[PDB]
Amino acid sequence: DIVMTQSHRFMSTSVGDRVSITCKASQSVDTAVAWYQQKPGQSPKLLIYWASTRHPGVPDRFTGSGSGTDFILTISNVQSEDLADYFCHQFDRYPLTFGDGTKLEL
Amino acid sequence: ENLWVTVYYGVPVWKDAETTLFCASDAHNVWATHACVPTDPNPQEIHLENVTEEFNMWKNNMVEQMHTDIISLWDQSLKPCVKLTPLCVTLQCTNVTNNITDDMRGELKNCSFNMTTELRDKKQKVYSLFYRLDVVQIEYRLINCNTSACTQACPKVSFEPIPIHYCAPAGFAILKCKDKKFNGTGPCPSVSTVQCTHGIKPVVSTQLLLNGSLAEEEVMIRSENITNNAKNILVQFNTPVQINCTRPNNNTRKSIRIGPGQAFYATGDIIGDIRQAHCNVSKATWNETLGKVVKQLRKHFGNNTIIRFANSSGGDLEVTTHSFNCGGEFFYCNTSGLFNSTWISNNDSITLPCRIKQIINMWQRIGQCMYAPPIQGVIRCVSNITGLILTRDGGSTNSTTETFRPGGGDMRDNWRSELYKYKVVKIEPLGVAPTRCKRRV
Amino acid sequence: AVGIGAVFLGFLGAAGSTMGAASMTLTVQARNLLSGIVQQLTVWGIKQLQARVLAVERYLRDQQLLGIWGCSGKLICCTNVPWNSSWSNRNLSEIWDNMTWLQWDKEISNYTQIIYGLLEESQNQQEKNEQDLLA
Amino acid sequence: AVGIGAVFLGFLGAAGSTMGAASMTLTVQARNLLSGIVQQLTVWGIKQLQARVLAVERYLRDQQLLGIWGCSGKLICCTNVPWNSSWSNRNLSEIWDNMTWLQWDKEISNYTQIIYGLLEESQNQQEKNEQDLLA
Amino acid sequence: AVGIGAVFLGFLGAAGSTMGAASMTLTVQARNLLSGIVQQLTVWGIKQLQARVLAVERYLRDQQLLGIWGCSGKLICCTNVPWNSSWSNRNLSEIWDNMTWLQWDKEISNYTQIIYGLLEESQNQQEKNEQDLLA
Amino acid sequence: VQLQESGPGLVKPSQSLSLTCSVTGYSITSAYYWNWIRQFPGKKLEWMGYLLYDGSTGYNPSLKNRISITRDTSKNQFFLKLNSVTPEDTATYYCSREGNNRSYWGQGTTLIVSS
Amino acid sequence: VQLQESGPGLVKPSQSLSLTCSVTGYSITSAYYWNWIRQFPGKKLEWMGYLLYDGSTGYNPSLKNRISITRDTSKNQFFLKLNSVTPEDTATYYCSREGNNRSYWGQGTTLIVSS
Amino acid sequence: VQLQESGPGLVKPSQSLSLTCSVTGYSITSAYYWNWIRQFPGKKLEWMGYLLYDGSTGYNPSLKNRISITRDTSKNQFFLKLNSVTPEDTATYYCSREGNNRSYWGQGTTLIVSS
Ligand SMILES: *[C@@H]1O[C@H](CO)[C@@H](O[C@@H]2O[C@H](CO)[C@@H](O[C@@H]3O[C@H](CO[C@H]4O[C@H](CO)[C@@H](O)[C@H](O)[C@@H]4O)[C@@H](O)[C@H](O[C@H]4O[C@H](CO)[C@@H](O)[C@H](O)[C@@H]4O)[C@@H]3O)[C@H](O)[C@H]2NC(C)=O)[C@H](O)[C@H]1NC(C)=O
Ligand SMILES: *[C@@H]1O[C@H](CO)[C@@H](O[C@@H]2O[C@H](CO)[C@@H](O[C@@H]3O[C@H](CO[C@H]4O[C@H](CO)[C@@H](O)[C@H](O[C@H]5O[C@H](CO)[C@@H](O)[C@H](O)[C@@H]5O)[C@@H]4O)[C@@H](O)[C@H](O)[C@@H]3O)[C@H](O)[C@H]2NC(C)=O)[C@H](O)[C@H]1NC(C)=O
Ligand SMILES: *[C@@H]1O[C@H](CO)[C@@H](O[C@@H]2O[C@H](CO)[C@@H](O[C@@H]3O[C@H](CO)[C@@H](O)[C@H](O[C@H]4O[C@H](CO)[C@@H](O)[C@H](O)[C@@H]4O)[C@@H]3O)[C@H](O)[C@H]2NC(C)=O)[C@H](O)[C@H]1NC(C)=O
Ligand SMILES: *[C@@H]1O[C@H](CO)[C@@H](O[C@@H]2O[C@H](CO)[C@@H](O[C@@H]3O[C@H](CO)[C@@H](O)[C@H](O)[C@@H]3O)[C@H](O)[C@H]2NC(C)=O)[C@H](O)[C@H]1NC(C)=O
Ligand SMILES: *[C@@H]1O[C@H](CO)[C@@H](O[C@@H]2O[C@H](CO)[C@@H](O)[C@H](O)[C@H]2NC(C)=O)[C@H](O)[C@H]1NC(C)=O
Ligand SMILES: *[C@@H]1O[C@H](CO)[C@@H](O[C@@H]2O[C@H](CO)[C@@H](O)[C@H](O)[C@H]2NC(C)=O)[C@H](O)[C@H]1NC(C)=O
Ligand SMILES: *[C@@H]1O[C@H](CO)[C@@H](O[C@@H]2O[C@H](CO)[C@@H](O)[C@H](O)[C@H]2NC(C)=O)[C@H](O)[C@H]1NC(C)=O
Ligand SMILES: *[C@@H]1O[C@H](CO)[C@@H](O[C@@H]2O[C@H](CO)[C@@H](O)[C@H](O)[C@H]2NC(C)=O)[C@H](O)[C@H]1NC(C)=O
Ligand SMILES: *[C@@H]1O[C@H](CO)[C@@H](O[C@@H]2O[C@H](CO)[C@@H](O)[C@H](O)[C@H]2NC(C)=O)[C@H](O)[C@H]1NC(C)=O
Ligand SMILES: *[C@@H]1O[C@H](CO)[C@@H](O)[C@H](O)[C@H]1NC(C)=O
Ligand SMILES: *[C@@H]1O[C@H](CO)[C@@H](O)[C@H](O)[C@H]1NC(C)=O
Ligand SMILES: *[C@@H]1O[C@H](CO)[C@@H](O)[C@H](O)[C@H]1NC(C)=O
Ligand SMILES: *[C@@H]1O[C@H](CO)[C@@H](O)[C@H](O)[C@H]1NC(C)=O
Ligand SMILES: *[C@@H]1O[C@H](CO)[C@@H](O)[C@H](O)[C@H]1NC(C)=O
Ligand SMILES: *[C@@H]1O[C@H](CO)[C@@H](O)[C@H](O)[C@H]1NC(C)=O
Ligand SMILES: *[C@@H]1O[C@H](CO)[C@@H](O)[C@H](O)[C@H]1NC(C)=O
Ligand SMILES: *[C@@H]1O[C@H](CO)[C@@H](O)[C@H](O)[C@H]1NC(C)=O
Ligand SMILES: *[C@@H]1O[C@H](CO)[C@@H](O)[C@H](O)[C@H]1NC(C)=O
Ligand SMILES: *[C@@H]1O[C@H](CO)[C@@H](O)[C@H](O)[C@H]1NC(C)=O
Ligand SMILES: *[C@@H]1O[C@H](CO)[C@@H](O)[C@H](O)[C@H]1NC(C)=O
Ligand SMILES: *[C@@H]1O[C@H](CO)[C@@H](O)[C@H](O)[C@H]1NC(C)=O
Ligand SMILES: *[C@@H]1O[C@H](CO)[C@@H](O)[C@H](O)[C@H]1NC(C)=O
Ligand SMILES: *[C@@H]1O[C@H](CO)[C@@H](O)[C@H](O)[C@H]1NC(C)=O
Ligand SMILES: *[C@@H]1O[C@H](CO)[C@@H](O)[C@H](O)[C@H]1NC(C)=O
Repeated sequence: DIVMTQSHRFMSTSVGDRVSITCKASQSVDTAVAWYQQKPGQSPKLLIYWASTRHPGVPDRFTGSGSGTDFILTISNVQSEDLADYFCHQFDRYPLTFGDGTKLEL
Repeated sequence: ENLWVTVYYGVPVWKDAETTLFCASDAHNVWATHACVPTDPNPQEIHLENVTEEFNMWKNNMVEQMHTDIISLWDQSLKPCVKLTPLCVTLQCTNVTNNITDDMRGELKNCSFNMTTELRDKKQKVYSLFYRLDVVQIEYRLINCNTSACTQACPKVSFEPIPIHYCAPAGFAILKCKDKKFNGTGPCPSVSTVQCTHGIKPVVSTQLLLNGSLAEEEVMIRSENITNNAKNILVQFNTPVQINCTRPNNNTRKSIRIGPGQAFYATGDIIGDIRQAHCNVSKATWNETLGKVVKQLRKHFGNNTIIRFANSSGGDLEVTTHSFNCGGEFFYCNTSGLFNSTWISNNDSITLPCRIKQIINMWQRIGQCMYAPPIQGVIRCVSNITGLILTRDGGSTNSTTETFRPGGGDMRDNWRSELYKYKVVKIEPLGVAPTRCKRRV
Repeated sequence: AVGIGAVFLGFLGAAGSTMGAASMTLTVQARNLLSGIVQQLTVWGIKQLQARVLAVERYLRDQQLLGIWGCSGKLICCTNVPWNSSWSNRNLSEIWDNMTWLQWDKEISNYTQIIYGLLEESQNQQEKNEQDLLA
Repeated sequence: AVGIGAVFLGFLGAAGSTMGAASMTLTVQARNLLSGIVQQLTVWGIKQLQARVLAVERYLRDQQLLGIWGCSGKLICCTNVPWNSSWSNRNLSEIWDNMTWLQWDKEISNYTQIIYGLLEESQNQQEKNEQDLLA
Repeated sequence: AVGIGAVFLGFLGAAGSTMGAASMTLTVQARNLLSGIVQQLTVWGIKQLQARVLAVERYLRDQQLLGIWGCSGKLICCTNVPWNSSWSNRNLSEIWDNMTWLQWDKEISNYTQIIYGLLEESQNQQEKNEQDLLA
Repeated sequence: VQLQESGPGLVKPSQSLSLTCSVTGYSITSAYYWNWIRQFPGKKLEWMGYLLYDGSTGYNPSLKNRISITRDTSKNQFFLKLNSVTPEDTATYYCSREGNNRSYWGQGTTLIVSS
Repeated sequence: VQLQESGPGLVKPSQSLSLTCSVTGYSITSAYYWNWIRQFPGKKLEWMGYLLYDGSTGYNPSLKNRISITRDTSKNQFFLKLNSVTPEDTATYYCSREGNNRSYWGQGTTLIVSS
Repeated sequence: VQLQESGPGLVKPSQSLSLTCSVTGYSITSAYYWNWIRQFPGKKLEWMGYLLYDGSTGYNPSLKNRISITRDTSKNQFFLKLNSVTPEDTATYYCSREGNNRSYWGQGTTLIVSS
């Protein structure tokens, strides 16, 4: 039971500001961490794999980093299309576990 | 100490070979006819890393197999129904004067003949409307009475394009790659493997490609040896141009029996006004996509050269005019109104007049006919222009004022725009390898 | 290594990997050598039958050639015949961990006829020696 | 036991016999998977060719799969794959000599895939273990 | 052993040879059972397909009985079945070197079905005896 | 691949909930993981369990023995059964496809657990 | 199955007796036992010998070496030869097929051994 | 098989001798051993060398590097070249077929080495 704890739930931001989301793992297991993006009325979409690399089609403004128990996702130069829910997860051993999720507000 | 040779079976080793292909279609017709095995629509696209495989067009036999494949499919659907042996009768044609325009004066002929009825000892007088491209003077006769007898096209079937998938038996594989800057023949750095392809439209054209696959990022000028002028230049679009082709005529179809159980459909009397069949493309997006093409035409030539566009060289009606298969009746369209451009260094529609032919000559063999029956109502078509075919001209002096012209006439180039990614390979599973063994006696 | 990170390589997936990485995936490659047309007019009447018997005869020729060498029924079989080093003067460290089977074939494609013919003469010799010793 | 009391067992004659009694009937079943049309135009020409290839490649499908498990050339073989208590909660005395093969396959028809996948993985596990001890 | 004494046996070249000399020649007579049509309409859509699938079925028929007897994949298989002396009253020295194999097959043509069926009756017993000693 | 959930949209408490996921475009006997995931009111996701192509079953321990997941390979469908339902199990139920950094979800269906 | 006996109805003493059994409706190379049985005057039966499906042989010892039994598998026929005949061997000769609790007899043929 | 020798019948000393053997009725690329043998005045035979179907060459060591033997597989011909000739090399040159306890010879041709 690896527990994935996210910092807070709702944070207000403005267009053009850097925003950073954080996730704290109960153990320091690996660097195999993924972020998913979920817009309202849509299914979640995989965004980052292995914590630092970008998926095809993902815009360059999305970056991620961290190791151990600390992993930071950074959004830079926020546009309207980044309104969504974001979730940290681990993909090392079963059971699968989800974050509580963070909702962005503009 | 010394390594001894072993045998490894089933290891992936490829070999460039050619084998027969196999159709696959999703859920009568003229291509499928409920004969192709309905494949499971799961393209196993396993991306392969650190694999560089050399592709080669213009030597690929898939486009030679595909051209041979649907020629036999065209003749298969024309055999079990009626032909038109008794239409070679001397005609009595006169000009149509019922609400005609000044430009189409003489296009339609009102012809009557003595075609036989269902009883072999009686005859009937049947009148019909024939276009001027299907009758010649002797008062008139059909244009193919000195050529072989012709079929009826049997209007229970349709000519609507249906996606068709080609893939090999067990022990073979199909390799495709998704490079955005992919040329004609070269090593491609993103080779993947798939069971077989996506939907391929068998739609027919001679000058402009319709309903093809769009380019990935930019317009690619994809052709072989370019100092030669005898080889065509294939252009693939990334942003399509919407083309509307229609005919507002109120055509009436008359069913006349030629014999026992053998019907024949001909054009009856017209209702309303006689107008041409016009094709519309917007002048904004066509000028936008012409500049995007000549921007990529300047990579293989000089920067200060002058690129000019001209119409076709003329001659036969198959190659010179635009030909396509929308609406069930064939359009042969004059296309001189799209190439009024001169490109040097540094209002929402275009009208195109068209001619409609009923006696249709398909691929360059002369012994086959095609008689499209008349269709009730008004034909309305919404298609996309997703390609071009250009043929260069010789006699260029000092590599200046070099122009591009359309042409071709070979129908194999239509499917090279769709099969430019796929190739067939043969799996060789048997192989050897040295490591540390000793066979236990 | 679970969920989306699990191994689901499938057919022809190890064609870009190394020597030792591709040696564990010989089962999945030979699985697709017979099936695929398991679910079912002149056209594609002769084409369908010529499609299968051409594929069957190649699979039987590989198994019969394996059965001549005495490696029938095995996926990784190894014999005890020596080979001359002039074909490749490379040690195991420089071959079995850093190169792909695709570029390996072109370097020994000159000598496949020689190295195959040395195997039936090798295999028949133990059977000759088995007949002398056990009688 | 002889004469009219002699038993020749026919073909498919062990359908109602028990699983223990059918352990010696394996030979007569396998010999009828290829023959039948040994003695000899669109109708009845393609109908034999479609059936002849289908009767061959299904036999090769069940024979190649035997060779992946290491059971090539044998009729009654047995591997080191541990079948577990969840699949069938019965002892060997409650399976062999009190019921037949026909409805035994119905309870295992859900678990046919899980059985087949572990056997081909276990054979490749012991191929590399043979490589370590031999070197 | 050279010049006129060299070996250029080819296919079926040991047909009139003695059985000791022809015992070395079983390798070359196996590969020409499936090949020959390796490289490529009513006529010959049946005349070619009917003979190609017949060569497959005759090859798998010979291999399958070689698998029922328990020693498939072996060119020279010698099992553990005693033979009756009534079929041939000739010793080892009067069989292997004085007469050609062609006329020998006619001598045992009548007694083929007795000896072809006794092999698998002692092989299912062999596999049953292997199961008892293993567990 | 396309996934489509189906089943009754109203289930009485303490009774059993059954849903069907109809899969098209891919074979359930070949690869990857086949999951059921639900979304509660308030946009929270909880993983219930999965399936494999070989028929192996795994479940979230928090659901105890309340879940059996089963399939029909002839119809290329797999099934959810949920015993002993409560109104706090009301949620939108998705059947989703995961692996090789691919992720496809059905459109989902709504179910309300009330009497 | 149908069995039909044929051959000469008169044989001279000390000469050889040959009979043919023509079999139709079943193949002699597949299964069961293929027998010759004769019935003497006075309704007495004596078994002479049998055949296995694989062409094995066996004979009643009372007939010593007087009997060879043979077959032709191309014509699906099997054959009786009886050496050194005597007039007390005069009888009606049947060819019969027996096994699996199925016994079938031919119609029989008559033979007289006299000079 | 038939073998026929051809070439110039007179060669000047120190120059090169070339002869052609034309083979018909059998292919030299799947085959036996093909030899050149000559007969001196006084009827003595000396073997010069052979060829194999795989292109390997063999020569009598006594002839040093004086002889190259070559072939044209399109025309099914093989060739003798003899450098640095002397009048003691005058002889009747045969091209020969030997193998499998079979031996076939051409008719031969005469050559004189003189000025
Ligand atoms: C296409 O080609 C590329 C590059 O050639 C392959 O990518 C890797 O290639 C290397 C070179 O052989 C493989 O070697 C591995 O090196 C590891 C340490 O090196 C660094 O690895 C990464 C950077 O690649 C760093 O994050 C890391 O900190 C190291 O600095 C070794 O640790 C590996 O050994 C074992 O590692 C773990 C231990 O459990 C296992 O998971 C591994 O499988 C391995 O057994 C190894 O020697 C490396 O494997 C390649 N990467 C991957 C992901 O495979 C591509 O793989 C190749 N494409 C394909 C399809 O093969
Ligand atoms: C390139 O591709 C495009 C689109 O893929 C092709 O455009 C289509 O062309 C076909 C024939 O070439 C047209 O089919 C004709 O449609 C006529 C009018 O259809 C109306 O009436 C129908 C009967 O009452 C009615 O069903 C239909 O509704 C829907 O039906 C279609 C299925 O039949 C469906 O796909 C459409 O979405 C449509 O909304 C219409 O109300 C009809 O009278 C003809 O008998 C014939 O069926 C298509 O309509 C064209 N598509 C569109 C969107 O207009 C184009 O031809 C291709 N290019 C070439 C060169 O072939
Ligand atoms: C001819 O050119 C035109 C453009 O000039 C091109 O337009 C296509 O129009 C159709 C119909 O409007 C589009 O089809 C749909 O568009 C929606 C967006 O409105 C997409 O989301 C759809 O894609 C998926 O939608 C669902 C979500 O996954 C799926 O359930 C569904 O099955 C689809 O997979 C759907 O495509 C189409 O998008 C455009 N094309 C483009 C590139 O925008 C038309 O395709 C051209 N015709 C031909 C024959 O090439
Ligand atoms: C047809 O019959 C003749 C016999 O009259 C065969 O001649 C035989 O040829 C073989 C060639 O291998 C001889 O075997 C050799 O024997 C010597 C010992 O003498 C041994 O050292 C060699 O290694 C080799 O085994 C054999 O002796 C000879 N027979 C006799 C009686 O001398 C001829 O080959 C037959 N044709 C065939 C088989 O095609
Ligand atoms: C081509 O014909 C269509 C047929 O109506 C024209 O109208 C468009 O139709 C599509 C749907 O088929 C709509 O999405 C567009 O909004 C319609 N356009 C307009 C302006 O209403 C279309 O305009 C024609 N295009 C050209 C270039 O002539
Ligand atoms: C194709 O374009 C032509 C010209 O742009 C269109 O012709 C017009 O038709 C309307 C009637 O619907 C007339 O009121 C206009 O006067 C015509 N234009 C001209 C310049 O005369 C034609 O309708 C278009 N066809 C389609 C299918 O879009
Ligand atoms: C292509 O354009 C040329 C003009 O460059 C056309 O040639 C004209 O042909 C007509 C009769 O066919 C003559 O009366 C004109 O004098 C020609 N023009 C010139 C400048 O000489 C040619 O017809 C066009 N072809 C098509 C198919 O439209
Ligand atoms: C295609 O259309 C163009 C113009 O719509 C035709 O070109 C005209 O040809 C006549 C013939 O003498 C000239 O008088 C005109 O000046 C030309 N117009 C233009 C704009 O060039 C052309 O002939 C047509 N082609 C066919 C085959 O009908
Ligand atoms: C069909 O089932 C019956 C069950 O009554 C079998 O009869 C048994 O046969 C075995 C030996 O064949 C005896 O040892 C038992 O005593 C029999 N009776 C029982 C079990 O009650 C019969 O053999 C079965 N048929 C076949 C062909 O196996
Ligand atoms: C009929 O049309 C043709 C076509 O140009 C023309 O030559 C002829 O003069 C016309 N006849 C009449 C009577 O209008
Ligand atoms: C064609 O001729 C027939 C003959 O009577 C006539 O009825 C018909 O109206 C004519 N068609 C036209 C368009 O004038
Ligand atoms: C058709 O036949 C009638 C018969 O009376 C004749 O008058 C008429 O001229 C014929 N027309 C043609 C075109 O042959
Ligand atoms: C048939 O007649 C037309 C009309 O002139 C001509 O163009 C064509 O070449 C002729 N074809 C043959 C095969 O004679
Ligand atoms: C791609 O185009 C041709 C096609 O083979 C090739 O010769 C050339 O080197 C490639 N690259 C460029 C930049 O044209
Ligand atoms: C074709 O390519 C060759 C280079 O392979 C070049 O020399 C030649 O000029 C090109 N054009 C023609 C017409 O041969
Ligand atoms: C054309 O006229 C016919 C004749 O009545 C009619 O049925 C048809 O609907 C008309 N078409 C249009 C588009 O008005
Ligand atoms: C088409 O584009 C060219 C490129 O600048 C421009 O000169 C020309 O005026 C444009 N034509 C129209 C009709 O807009
Ligand atoms: C033509 O211009 C482009 C930039 O638009 C430049 O990259 C290219 O090098 C130029 N061509 C030559 C031959 O200088
Ligand atoms: C194309 O249009 C321009 C615009 O006036 C005209 O000058 C030119 O002659 C036209 N060319 C053709 C071939 O119609
Ligand atoms: C060395 O290689 C040659 C290949 O030309 C081969 O004939 C020979 O047998 C080899 N020697 C050894 C000792 O393997
Ligand atoms: C073997 O032959 C091929 C083709 O003749 C040649 O490309 C290759 O270089 C040869 N191998 C070696 C080691 O030279
Ligand atoms: C099923 O078998 C596996 C090993 O094959 C074992 O680990 C597992 O515990 C078994 N299942 C149960 C419920 O015991
Ligand atoms: C074998 O059978 C044939 C015909 O069935 C017979 O002529 C021959 O004598 C028999 N041979 C022996 C040894 O019995
Ligand atoms: C096997 O599967 C079927 C359908 O999936 C199911 O009805 C049956 O209960 C299952 N059997 C067992 C023992 O679980």
